[PDB]
Amino acid sequence: LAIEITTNSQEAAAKHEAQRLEQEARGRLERQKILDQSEAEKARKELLELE
Amino acid sequence: AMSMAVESTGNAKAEAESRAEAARIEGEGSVLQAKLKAQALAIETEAELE
Repeated sequence: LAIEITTNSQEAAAKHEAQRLEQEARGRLERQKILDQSEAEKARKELLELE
Repeated sequence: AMSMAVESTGNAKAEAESRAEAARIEGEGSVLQAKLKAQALAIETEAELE
């Protein structure tokens, strides 16, 4: 049971790491996406003028 | 919000510019038309008196 607690603790901080990196992902990507939609709008305005 | 601006305004500007151009014609037309009503209903009124 003493390896068990250390085996589970490996599992633990591993899962916790994964989640922090998952947030790295979504936190970055959701920001890239805004900075895309905004780059599109800088064009969409011009288009909307011609429209 | 700037696109929202260009869309909304640009639309109603396009739209009122339409109406405005329409009645601009009609007004220039009704002057010509009332000028013809003039000579017509006054040559009609002329040999009406005789």
